[PDB]
Amino acid sequence: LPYKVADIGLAAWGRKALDIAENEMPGLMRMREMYSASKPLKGARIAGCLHMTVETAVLIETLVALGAEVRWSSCNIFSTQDHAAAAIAKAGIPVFAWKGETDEEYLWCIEQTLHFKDGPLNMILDDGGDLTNLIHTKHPQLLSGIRGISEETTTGVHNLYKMMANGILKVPAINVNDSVTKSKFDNLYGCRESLIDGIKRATDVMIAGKVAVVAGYGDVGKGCAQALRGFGARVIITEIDPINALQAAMEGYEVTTMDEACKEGNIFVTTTGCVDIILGRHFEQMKDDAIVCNIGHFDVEIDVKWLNENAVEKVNIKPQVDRYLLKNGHRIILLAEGRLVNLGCAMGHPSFVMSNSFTNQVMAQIELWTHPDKYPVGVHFLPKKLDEAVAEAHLGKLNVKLTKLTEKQAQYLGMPINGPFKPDHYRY
Amino acid sequence: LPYKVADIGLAAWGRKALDIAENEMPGLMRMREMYSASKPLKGARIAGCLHMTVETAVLIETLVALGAEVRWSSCNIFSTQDHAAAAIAKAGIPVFAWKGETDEEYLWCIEQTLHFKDGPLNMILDDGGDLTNLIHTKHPQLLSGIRGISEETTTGVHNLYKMMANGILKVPAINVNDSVTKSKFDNLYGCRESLIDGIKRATDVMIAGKVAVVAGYGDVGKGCAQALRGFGARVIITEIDPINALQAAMEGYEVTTMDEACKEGNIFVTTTGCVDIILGRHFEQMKDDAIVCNIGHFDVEIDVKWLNENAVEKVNIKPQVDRYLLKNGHRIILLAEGRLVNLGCAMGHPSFVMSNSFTNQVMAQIELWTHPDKYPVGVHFLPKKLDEAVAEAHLGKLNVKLTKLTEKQAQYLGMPINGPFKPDHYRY
Amino acid sequence: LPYKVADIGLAAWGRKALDIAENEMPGLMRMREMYSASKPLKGARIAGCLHMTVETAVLIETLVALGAEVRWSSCNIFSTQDHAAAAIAKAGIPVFAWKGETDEEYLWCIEQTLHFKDGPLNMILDDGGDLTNLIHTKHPQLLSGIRGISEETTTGVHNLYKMMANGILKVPAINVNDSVTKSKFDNLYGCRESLIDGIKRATDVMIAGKVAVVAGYGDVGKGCAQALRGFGARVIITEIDPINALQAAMEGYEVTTMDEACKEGNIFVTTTGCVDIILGRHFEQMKDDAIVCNIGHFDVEIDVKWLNENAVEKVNIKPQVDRYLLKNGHRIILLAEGRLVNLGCAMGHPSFVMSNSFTNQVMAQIELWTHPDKYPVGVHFLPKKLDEAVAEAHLGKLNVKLTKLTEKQAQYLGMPINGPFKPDHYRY
Amino acid sequence: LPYKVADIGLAAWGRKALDIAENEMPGLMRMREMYSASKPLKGARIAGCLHMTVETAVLIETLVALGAEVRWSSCNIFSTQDHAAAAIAKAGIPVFAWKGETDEEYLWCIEQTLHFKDGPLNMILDDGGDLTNLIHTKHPQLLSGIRGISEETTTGVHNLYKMMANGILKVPAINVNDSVTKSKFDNLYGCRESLIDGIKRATDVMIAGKVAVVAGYGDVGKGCAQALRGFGARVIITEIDPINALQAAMEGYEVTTMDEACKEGNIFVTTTGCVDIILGRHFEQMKDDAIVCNIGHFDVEIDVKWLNENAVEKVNIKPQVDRYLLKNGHRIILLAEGRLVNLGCAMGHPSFVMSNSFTNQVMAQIELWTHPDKYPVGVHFLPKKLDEAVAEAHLGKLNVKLTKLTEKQAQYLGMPINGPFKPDHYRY
Ligand SMILES: NC(=O)c1ccc[n+]([C@@H]2O[C@H](COP(=O)([O-])OP(=O)(O)OC[C@H]3O[C@@H](n4cnc5c(N)ncnc54)[C@H](O)[C@@H]3O)[C@@H](O)[C@H]2O)c1
Ligand SMILES: NC(=O)c1ccc[n+]([C@@H]2O[C@H](COP(=O)([O-])OP(=O)(O)OC[C@H]3O[C@@H](n4cnc5c(N)ncnc54)[C@H](O)[C@@H]3O)[C@@H](O)[C@H]2O)c1
Ligand SMILES: NC(=O)c1ccc[n+]([C@@H]2O[C@H](COP(=O)([O-])OP(=O)(O)OC[C@H]3O[C@@H](n4cnc5c(N)ncnc54)[C@H](O)[C@@H]3O)[C@@H](O)[C@H]2O)c1
Ligand SMILES: NC(=O)c1ccc[n+]([C@@H]2O[C@H](COP(=O)([O-])OP(=O)(O)OC[C@H]3O[C@@H](n4cnc5c(N)ncnc54)[C@H](O)[C@@H]3O)[C@@H](O)[C@H]2O)c1
Repeated sequence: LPYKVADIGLAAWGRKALDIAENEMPGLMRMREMYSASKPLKGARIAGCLHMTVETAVLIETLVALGAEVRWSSCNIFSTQDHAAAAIAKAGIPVFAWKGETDEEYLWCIEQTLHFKDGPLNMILDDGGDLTNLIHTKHPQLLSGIRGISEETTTGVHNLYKMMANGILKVPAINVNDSVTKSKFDNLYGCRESLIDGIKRATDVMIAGKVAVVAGYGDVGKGCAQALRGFGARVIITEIDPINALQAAMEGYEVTTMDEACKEGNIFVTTTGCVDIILGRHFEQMKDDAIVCNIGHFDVEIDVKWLNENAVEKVNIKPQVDRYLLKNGHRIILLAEGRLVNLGCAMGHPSFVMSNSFTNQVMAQIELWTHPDKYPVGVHFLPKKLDEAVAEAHLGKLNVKLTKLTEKQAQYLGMPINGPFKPDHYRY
Repeated sequence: LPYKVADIGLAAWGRKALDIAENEMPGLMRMREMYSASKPLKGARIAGCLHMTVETAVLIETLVALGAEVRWSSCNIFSTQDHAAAAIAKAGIPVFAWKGETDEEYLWCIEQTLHFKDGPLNMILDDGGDLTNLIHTKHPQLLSGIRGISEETTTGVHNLYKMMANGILKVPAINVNDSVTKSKFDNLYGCRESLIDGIKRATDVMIAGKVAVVAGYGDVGKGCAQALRGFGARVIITEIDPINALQAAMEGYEVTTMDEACKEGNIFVTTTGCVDIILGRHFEQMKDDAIVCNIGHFDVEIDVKWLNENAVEKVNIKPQVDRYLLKNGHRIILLAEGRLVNLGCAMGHPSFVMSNSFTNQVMAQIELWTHPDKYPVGVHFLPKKLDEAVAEAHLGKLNVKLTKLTEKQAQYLGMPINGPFKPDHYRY
Repeated sequence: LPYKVADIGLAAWGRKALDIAENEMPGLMRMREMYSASKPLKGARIAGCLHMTVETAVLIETLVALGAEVRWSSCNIFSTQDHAAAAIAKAGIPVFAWKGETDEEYLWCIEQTLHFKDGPLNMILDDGGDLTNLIHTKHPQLLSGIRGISEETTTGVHNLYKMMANGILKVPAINVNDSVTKSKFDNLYGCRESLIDGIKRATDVMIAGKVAVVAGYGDVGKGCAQALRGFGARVIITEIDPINALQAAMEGYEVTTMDEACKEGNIFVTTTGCVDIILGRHFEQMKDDAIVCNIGHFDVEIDVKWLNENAVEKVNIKPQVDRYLLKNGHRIILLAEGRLVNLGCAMGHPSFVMSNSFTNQVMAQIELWTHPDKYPVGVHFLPKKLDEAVAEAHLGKLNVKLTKLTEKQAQYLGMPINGPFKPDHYRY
Repeated sequence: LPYKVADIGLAAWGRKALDIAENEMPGLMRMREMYSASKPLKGARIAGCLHMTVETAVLIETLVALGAEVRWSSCNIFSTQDHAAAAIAKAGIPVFAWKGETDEEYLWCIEQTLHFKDGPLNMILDDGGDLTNLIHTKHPQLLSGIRGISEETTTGVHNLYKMMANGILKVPAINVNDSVTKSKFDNLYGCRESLIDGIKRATDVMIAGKVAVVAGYGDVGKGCAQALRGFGARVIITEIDPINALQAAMEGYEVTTMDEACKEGNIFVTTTGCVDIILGRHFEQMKDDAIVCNIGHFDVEIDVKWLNENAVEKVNIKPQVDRYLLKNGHRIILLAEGRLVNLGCAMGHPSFVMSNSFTNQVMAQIELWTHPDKYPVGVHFLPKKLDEAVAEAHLGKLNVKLTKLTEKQAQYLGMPINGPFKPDHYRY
């Protein structure tokens, strides 16, 4: 097929969005001005499996502008924004995705990107193992023609590692997930901004003066706490890792166990990425009308089945907002049914944060492709100098003035004027 | 007529809204558990003129629950939430209000609240001066029958002082507007919570890393500055008063003139309450896609007409979000048409802030009513013990444990154990 | 006598300090550039009772530089810095003060400033009742020749008020203590900077990760909390006033009672200005080696007698640092023996803050003297425009750019381009 | 000789110091209560070369309490606190150290720690490389007798890598310098606490309202910026690395070049660790009385010679505080002669930060010693479970309640309940 969007008529609407986003995504735009001549991806036939949204569309066109031939599929049945896919389809790009697909239409869409006008894909841009998987299990003949892979998710990267272990990984991968520019944004900065958006949009609740308990103090936890803290709330953190617990303490946050914190919190945010964070025994302790939500792993953190199964009432107050009544007579306001509150009750992360994650994708794609034999099969990390590069693509928009190391300082520090500035073990 | 609501069908739904807001309006709830049995307002016939909302309905039932007789109407033609009005009328309270009234129906609505079964109104609860102006200008027969006035707005209060200056004021008034609990929650705390919600709902923009220029550093300016700062923006302040300016400087904020700041910021917030804050000469200097919103005085602060008259294009991006292309090639994203961004792009202030302003009002009603021979015709401030009292009604929900001064300490401090704890010139 | 310093030889050492301070005290220096021509105090014969320190010395010379004839005495037997008094004495100014005087030498010193070469004092600049008192009870003949008084302490002002009440106040006063520029600095900004200085210098203790309980949340408590909070500690506040308790809560601080907080705090700071804040019953609860100190009222806040009388051991670890051993086997580190920790274990407030407090003194002196009959007997507040003036004397050093109201905005706001910008009830 | 301390008379006083520091060094205290009975270091003959301080003494007694045989010396000629040295010697531990040693006595002091009654050293605990270099260059006979090396400095560690690169390293080493708990407390947290202390002790200057320019934004830069920020200064960052620079921008800090910042700041802090940060061309642009200090690399960051060779005057205001008059009329206040302000003008890092660096050392010692056939000749990192372990030894004093992962969650997360909790590439 030429492509498949829900309403190509929505294409004019999307472009308008794409163009506003471009301003907030200076990364992908610098890639365009830096390479839309050298056309570095000239030759690449990139199959991409990634949520078809405005930001992703801006990514796609950056790939296309750098000389890449591209076919796209959304890695989530609902994540795709139709006016954005409409614009791409209209742009003459083979996009197969609409909001509200079936598992059937989903697998179909992905398969629809494997074959180009002059041969099958020779590159992969994945979010969530799916694309690398489908080809690995149901189309292994293609593997040899694929020069590389770029993966930007925890899941996908664990898989590339598992697959590697089992010797299934046939094509070299580049883990963009752990880039400091991708992680700090996708995790810390994104959640810091979008968390309170979900809460306010869903409840319009005053945050100042409330006690907010945050399970987990990893990047997402650090951002969620900082955010709440700046609003006027008393953040209590819970942790299993002594190093992360120490960091919380050093910053002035109380750190206890949920078994205790549940009796004190007014808002509860989970960040763990692990099961059984908030249980029935916790709900029974909570104050009347506590707001409970999650921004870590899709629904495995809060025990919603208990709420559904033990509450005396449940009344949907609005989309993504339920308020249960317990036998103790206390209500509990649950957000997005335990799913992600920022994507579920708000719009998820700002374009600027996507600019960092997606610019990481472009950086991987250009490197793998332009580097035929330097990367062995297996999941490798994005070379730091490239990581430094995506950071540098955003200064400017931020009106930051990087100072240049002089030849004398360079030699003194024993580092190139623009080569990597920190060793591979440097935690920033 | 017994009432006049756009639709009494939303009543059952209005109640739903009310029973949820009550939880965030502990001020109104303590007033009840504290005076509903005793009925201090027993005998008062209160005419109220104040935006008919969920939060205001909670207030009304509090006044009613204290032995008051009440007739109500809005103080703005649109402000009135119909399901809230419907439930008030459904409860048997005479409310003459609906969203979208014609200027003609508004006056009529006020007229209805002036007479009760047992007689005319003997108490005014105003927000704006409308009721008090109407009663004076068009109903002076009633003046000698009204025991007291209760006002909570700057416009309304200025009006009172002006009438009194002209010797036209004939009934004592209490200015609840300048109570620390009214002012702090309405100006400082309210806008701190909501400013960013407006900007995000309208633009979904990343705040961190942006230079935000806030004009003014009064209560609104302080809250707006603090908010943006907690998000990661580099706030720059502008001011005319050396003291407020010094306060900003002492907190780490740069303080300049708009004439210089315009060349730098990405987000502009007005908090002044004065005219001609952002003129075209400034717009011509702004960076591409600067966001310019106002949260101070409705429309006077930004030169919107200039935008309208000098932009090459103008496109509505979504309700309350407009984007102008200027002759220099830059785009100016203007929010709420230069009107209050919190009210125009968000949902205004949280119930909790309302709980402070309204408890201040219940307080004023109770006191004026209960001390007929206490207040000379004039516009007085709320006794500090009452201001502290409204503050205390909220401790508790805040999980605050207030300590009680012993008799020795009270004696050492020379203040009553419960009596006011600060002199009238105490700025908190 | 010509004067009386401990060691005039120390006079060269002083001038060196005076000159460095001048830089951080832009206020008194702008007074000099604005008035060392008009010589507004020409004629005044100012007797001054203020701690003879370097800052005060910079003050004195400003007075002298503005045409004033001056005689000085220190309002505290130990507060006087000899190299500073030495420079003044050397400069040809009658200063009678040395660190470590007797109550006898103290009263003597004060009397030594009542008479000038050409008659007795005609002005008074006091800090702590003393000067106004001595003349009022032991030299009432002088009262008539005294044109005005400037008082800048809570004590002194309560007294001016009490005296006024009793009809004893013969000469008009101006309370500089409550100026927003004097108060915010003397209380908020000063203590915020100096508190941790005392604790660190005395203990060299890590602040981050500790629970710090602050009694009181007025200006001093706000500053102390903010200070600790920025170092990484978890500040718990205790209050008797509901309004101040609300402010703490709204800022994210837990607010309890000392009865509870004593069991949790690692550092304790009292800000109250009231007796019995920390008692024996609290020490018995405290964690091992808690650091307890005070920065409010001299010694009445912490129960030191209990510590002395119940501890099993006490060992002075260094000047202003005692460590008690309780019967429970827990130690308690006490600072400056319950006296002010910033003055006692550090250097008190920075010059820039004294600049604000003292410039208020110069302001009052110039106003009273220059305004022969506009001030009736009684303690008056420093007119706002003068308060705005001292604020503006410091912008510039701070490199702040005040923006000027245009004639159009001025009229719109109904205020002068430079006249007072806020009403008398404005709490900043 | 059994030891060699400048004076063993301070012993009883040293102990006093030690018994106080112990409370703030829970890491060392837990190792004892955890391993003193079991004596894991039983048999080890540890030669240690580390600044002989109170904090270091606590460490020594810990290694001792764990069954280790120890001989010690400093790793700097001045660093060694004599009363601390005296107490260790007084307890029967062979310490060869005193403050103010000649370069010649230093080498000798080291030599002493090389031989024990039962034989030569079989373990190295080094701070700087000296011991390890001396053993290699001057005592290779001993090499095959030493089981392992423990190093905690950048210099020392770079040395290990270099020797290992030249194939000279003959004994395995563990780099405790790059453990998160060592780095975070030494670079980030330590400096955060002490930087401002240095500036205050040296200048007693008001920080709020000043523009502070921090050169660099690594761990030291981060803590220094955060510190100054909490005081009310407007921090401006300078950086060569795009990522760190983005990090600063994402927090609100302006990022420019020193070439521009010099014209604006009032306080200047270097954190770079690189040469030529503040040159004469910058000095000539600074405002009057700017403060310029260094907290990074000893003396290389600021061009002091320039000051010395181009200032018209130069005056020592107090130890470690010098002030230069430049030909342009401005004065430059330089602290610690361009050396580490925290150590030169304050008391260095708090015991608690040292408690982290040293528990890291006890850890490495215990591990290498207890795993003879585990480490290949080379410089390794501290196993993450040990790093998490030193972190946990401090939770507790911090009033932190670490939660334990259930077997289910453990299995869901795919990590041991106690085992490491993050991959090696995890940047906290
Ligand atoms: N937009 C979004 O909503 C969004 C964005 C990015 C990442 N995430 C997801 O959020 C989750 C956390 O990501 P992160 O990057 O912050 O992870 P991380 O590994 O940095 O942090 C996880 C933290 O949770 C802690 N934790 C684990 N089990 C715990 C337990 N049972 N109780 C308390 N604390 C516990 C861990 O110790 C760890 O410190 C992941 O699921 C990530 O995939 C969501
Ligand atoms: N919900 C809302 O959106 C909401 C809520 C409360 C108040 N307000 C309105 O917001 C505005 C500000 O109120 P406030 O309580 O903060 O007032 P305020 O008087 O406390 O603060 C106004 C400040 O703006 C400064 N200012 C005046 N003219 C200026 C100029 N021309 N340039 C720069 N700075 C200037 C003044 O010095 C003053 O400090 C008012 O109109 C107020 O009524 C809006
Ligand atoms: N350099 C210094 O150390 C310095 C400087 C300025 C002022 N002060 C002094 O410190 C004290 C505080 O002054 P301020 O300006 O902050 O005062 P304030 O009047 O603004 O605040 C005092 C606070 O203490 C609270 N309080 C009273 N009794 C209390 C109690 N028993 N328990 C808990 N809270 C209690 C009060 O409610 C009040 O909020 C005063 O004695 C002042 O004279 C010290
Ligand atoms: N007690 C103390 O005073 C103490 C304690 C620990 C570390 N340090 C020292 O402080 C220094 C910094 O250590 P760190 O841990 O922060 O290191 P780091 O590498 O983490 O930080 C250094 C940063 O400075 C930046 N930088 C380098 N050259 C620059 C230049 N020319 N101009 C501007 N920015 C530049 C780099 O990009 C880097 O981000 C080191 O010398 C370290 O050894 C001092």
